[PDB]
Amino acid sequence: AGIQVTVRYFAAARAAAGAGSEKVTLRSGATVAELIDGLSVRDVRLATVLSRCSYLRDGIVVRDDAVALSAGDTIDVLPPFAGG
Amino acid sequence: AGIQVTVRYFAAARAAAGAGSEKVTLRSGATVAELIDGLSVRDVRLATVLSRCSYLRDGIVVRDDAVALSAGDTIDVLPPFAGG
Amino acid sequence: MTQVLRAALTDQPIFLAEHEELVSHRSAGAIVGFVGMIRDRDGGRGVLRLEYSAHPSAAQVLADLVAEVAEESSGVRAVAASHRIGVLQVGEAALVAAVAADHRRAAFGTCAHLVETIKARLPVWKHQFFEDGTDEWVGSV
Amino acid sequence: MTQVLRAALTDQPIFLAEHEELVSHRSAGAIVGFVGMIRDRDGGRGVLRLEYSAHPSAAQVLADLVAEVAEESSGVRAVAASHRIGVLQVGEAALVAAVAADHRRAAFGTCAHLVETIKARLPVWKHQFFEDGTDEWVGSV
Repeated sequence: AGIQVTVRYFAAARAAAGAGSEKVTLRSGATVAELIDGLSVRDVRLATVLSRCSYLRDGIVVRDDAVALSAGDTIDVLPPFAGG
Repeated sequence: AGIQVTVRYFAAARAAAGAGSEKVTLRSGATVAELIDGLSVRDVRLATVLSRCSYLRDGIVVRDDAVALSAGDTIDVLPPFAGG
Repeated sequence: MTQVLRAALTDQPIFLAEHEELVSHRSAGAIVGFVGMIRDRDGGRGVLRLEYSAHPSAAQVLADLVAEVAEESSGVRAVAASHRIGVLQVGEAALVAAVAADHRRAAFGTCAHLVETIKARLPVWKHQFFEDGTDEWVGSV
Repeated sequence: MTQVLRAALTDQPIFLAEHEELVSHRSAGAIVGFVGMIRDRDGGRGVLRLEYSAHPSAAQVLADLVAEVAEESSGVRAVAASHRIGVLQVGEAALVAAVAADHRRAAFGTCAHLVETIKARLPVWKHQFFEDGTDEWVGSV
């Protein structure tokens, strides 16, 4: 089966991913955790960044990475903020 | 005998005294305290201002008012500072 | 009703003087302003430039943050802040805030609390470029 | 090390922007400015104007105070201050200070301290004129 989601990357995570967004295919009911883990395995540098990131899902801060994804979801990847 | 000293007045103390300066004649060896007491008795308002003033003698802050005056001394009368 | 003259996210040059001018208020006796500019060095390396990027939500978050700091304040007539993004040269201002208060204590306090709120909670990121050719994402080294 | 770009006592108008510009330093990452302005009200009374007078020593004392605060600082590249005297209209700047520091904290702290040092220790006085015809000498009410 499977579902497709869009990852949008920012700042250091965009740099390490090599792109501003990626369509990712997962099993139905795949968790935010399974998604991030899959990205992490693929690139060592990106993983190091990814592990200090916060995440949004259709705009909302993901508070529990055990939450399941739906087709069409958008996952924002936010490195730690560095303003000023 | 007698000695003459110049009092210079500033800010609120210059307002209350009615002049920027005053030559005062005192007994020889009069203290800074005898001076201020003399000015105080003479005007009620000036006295109220005088009782929060600091004093300089020939430019140096007067630490002790029991100090004697010398002829030709100048005493600066400094209300409390109000900068800014 | 403490007021917000500005809470702007922009790729244009920003100015302390302009924000001082904005928060002026006939009842304010103190203004305090902040400018955060790019330093010449970091961690011992010479800086070539900084690049600032922002999440799509940053303009809205910024406005909410300035609004919040304003409402929670006491003693403060008016506030104004801008954060610049895009390519900044060494020496250029990234962040400017100004606060007009009735007395100096609220101005200093609220201006420091506003700069601190923005730096902590605004989703923008700075990419530093060094003269030695290297570069670095602050907060993700 | 820490530099004093200004410590001026003057009857001319004074400007925050000019002091910001003075203290800009290549190594600074933060600038914090203060402006003391004459409010429109004081103790409920509407204000008409202020007249600031200075002890003939105040210029030297100002210079010494800014030098002192600068010398005792740390984290601070440059400081600058001006105090205006003579006749001031409602809304005009009486005192302006700016501090350039590498990081924010030093700048905020050193500017607050510089401002406090001057208010406390500079022999200048302000005569407050009110719209109801009255006038008051601050600190000698």
